[PDB]
Amino acid sequence: GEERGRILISLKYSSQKQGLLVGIVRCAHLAAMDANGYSDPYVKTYLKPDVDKKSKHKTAVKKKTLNPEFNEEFCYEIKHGDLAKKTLEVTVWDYDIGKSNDFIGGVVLGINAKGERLKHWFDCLKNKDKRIERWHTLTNEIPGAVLSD
Ligand SMILES: [Ca+2]
Ligand SMILES: [Ca+2]
Repeated sequence: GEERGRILISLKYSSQKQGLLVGIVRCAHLAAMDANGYSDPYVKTYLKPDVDKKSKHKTAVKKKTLNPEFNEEFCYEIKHGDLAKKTLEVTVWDYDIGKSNDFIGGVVLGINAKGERLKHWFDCLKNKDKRIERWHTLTNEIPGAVLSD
């Protein structure tokens, strides 16, 4: 997979809420998918398998930037023992008018991942009520997204 920028993600499993808090903090040096040399980025998240197709979250769109700051956090209600059953799919897109939005890149976290994609997830799961915030380099190859380039 080729690099498409970096994303800073925060994860915290809250015992009180019985929920995974997912923070989309900011991105750095995203791929430019517009004719002006920039992108209009937003980030989507899913928690999969998504029983009932309700896990979609999307950040606001930031205009004309390759270094967006989102500082948004969402929550997935889930018992701690089910966390290891799931993958967190985080994808970055470029909002366009007049055509479908361009895919920028993504990252998938889960116990079946590798390297820091695995370690970030594992660190969250093994440290309840501790926020773990880590950068990941985006890939251009996300299953179910677009063809690799
Ligand atoms: Ca575009
Ligand atoms: Ca655009």
